[PDB]
Amino acid sequence: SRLNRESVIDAALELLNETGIDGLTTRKLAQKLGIEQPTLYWHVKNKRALLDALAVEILARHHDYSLPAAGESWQSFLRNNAMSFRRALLRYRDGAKVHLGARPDEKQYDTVETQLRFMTENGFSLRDGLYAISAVSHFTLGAVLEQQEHTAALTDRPAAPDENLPPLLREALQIMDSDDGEQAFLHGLESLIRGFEVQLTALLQIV
Amino acid sequence: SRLNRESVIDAALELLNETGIDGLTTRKLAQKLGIEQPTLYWHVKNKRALLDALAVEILARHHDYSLPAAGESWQSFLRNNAMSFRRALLRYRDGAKVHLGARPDEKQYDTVETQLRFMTENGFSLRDGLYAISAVSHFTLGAVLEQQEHTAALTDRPAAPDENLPPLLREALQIMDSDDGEQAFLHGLESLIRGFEVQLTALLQIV
Ligand SMILES: C[C@H]1c2cccc(O)c2C(=O)C2=C(O)[C@]3(O)C(=O)C(C(N)=O)=C(O)[C@@H](N(C)C)[C@@H]3[C@@H](O)[C@@H]21
Ligand SMILES: C[C@H]1c2cccc(O)c2C(=O)C2=C(O)[C@]3(O)C(=O)C(C(N)=O)=C(O)[C@@H](N(C)C)[C@@H]3[C@@H](O)[C@@H]21
Ligand SMILES: [Cl-]
Ligand SMILES: [Cl-]
Ligand SMILES: [Cl-]
Ligand SMILES: [Cl-]
Ligand SMILES: [Mg+2]
Ligand SMILES: [Mg+2]
Repeated sequence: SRLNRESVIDAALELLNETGIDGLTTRKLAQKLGIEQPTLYWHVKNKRALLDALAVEILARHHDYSLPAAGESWQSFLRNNAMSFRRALLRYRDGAKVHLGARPDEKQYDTVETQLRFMTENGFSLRDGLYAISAVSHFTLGAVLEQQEHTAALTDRPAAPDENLPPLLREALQIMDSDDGEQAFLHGLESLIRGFEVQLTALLQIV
Repeated sequence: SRLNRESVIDAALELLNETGIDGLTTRKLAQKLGIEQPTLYWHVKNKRALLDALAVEILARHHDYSLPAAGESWQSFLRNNAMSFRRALLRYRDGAKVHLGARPDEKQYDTVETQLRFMTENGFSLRDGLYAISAVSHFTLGAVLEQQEHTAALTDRPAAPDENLPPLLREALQIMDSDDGEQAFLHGLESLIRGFEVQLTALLQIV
């Protein structure tokens, strides 16, 4: 079939949903596209190049809140940003593992530079704005990785028997399993953002 | 060599450091131990059982702050807990990916039940105490996963050229690369803990 960059990415993303990241291979990608392995190699040199490409394109296609609204508060920005990033990550199987494989690509430079600029324009030092940005990013990635890898694990083997589960754990597992960890995520996100505002407002005060 | 549970885990942990999680296989484990594949199978049925086992034993051996001190504040507990968990995760290559592969094992039930009990005894509902616990866990796992997967990626291929890197990103990457993300982690951790205290103290007040 067609092997322009866009069509190769569509095919790889389709495969990632069928196989997960551990089982995606350039060999299965060639089979999906109806081509021989040496033909694919011209286009895609190895799995790492593919995964670097997917990490960028997933956000390009599906992460719609990279940039703040005109007049948006930094608190509202981090909230809308984190929600949009979580969604984009959860859209593909093993999405958070796909993202973690790289730091900002050249194609993202403009976007992430503006993010950093925006924090600094709202009273943060670059260092403190970068710590806020990183905290949000990592909190969100860990939350999504736990969701996703819980699915992976379950398809091999069932959860343990609650013959043995003590009461609060039973109840807690039932709690993290009533939605797809959204409540836990949104509650933790507000905690994080307030934590940051307390720090920013304190200036040089012992706090 | 010896194939009691303990010696099998020592050998697998040694292999994980040599190969990383993606490349650890029951075949290379058999070679390390000097045994045939069918002999290993008696002891270790597949990679998933092995990885579930490693996730538990890494914390059993190297995570020394699972439980609060007598009279410790919940704020001090979450801080010491998170620091000890980060260290235990960073001790082995791809440690955070090893952990994420499962939820609490039966062998951990007693520990994690006590953690949940402790929050509830310090003014949190089980739901809010579980959200604090989860937020900390996920923040810490994301921070460690990013560190570790940055190493994995670099061994394939170099970071991009700063011919193109805009100024704040250059400076930010230089910032997340001056220690092993410890400063960013400790700063975000204090933000998270304060965020939680603001929430707990507010009770029913609009906040
Ligand atoms: C500033 C970026 C950065 C700086 C230094 C080291 C890094 O590894 C990064 C990133 O990887 C970032 C992301 O991945 C973003 O998710 C990122 O790339 C992204 C985006 N493309 O819109 C975001 O929305 C960001 N968001 C907070 C989750 C976040 C970035 O802000 C950073
Ligand atoms: C309460 C546990 C839990 C509840 C519901 C769903 C879960 O997936 C979990 C865990 O996985 C926990 C951990 O992994 C701990 O890291 C966990 O197992 C652990 C430990 N063994 O000492 C910790 O120190 C915990 N810490 C906050 C990082 C954390 C646990 O509190 C939870
Ligand atoms: Cl075609
Ligand atoms: Cl073509
Ligand atoms: Cl021996
Ligand atoms: Cl033996
Ligand atoms: Mg990133
Ligand atoms: Mg866990």
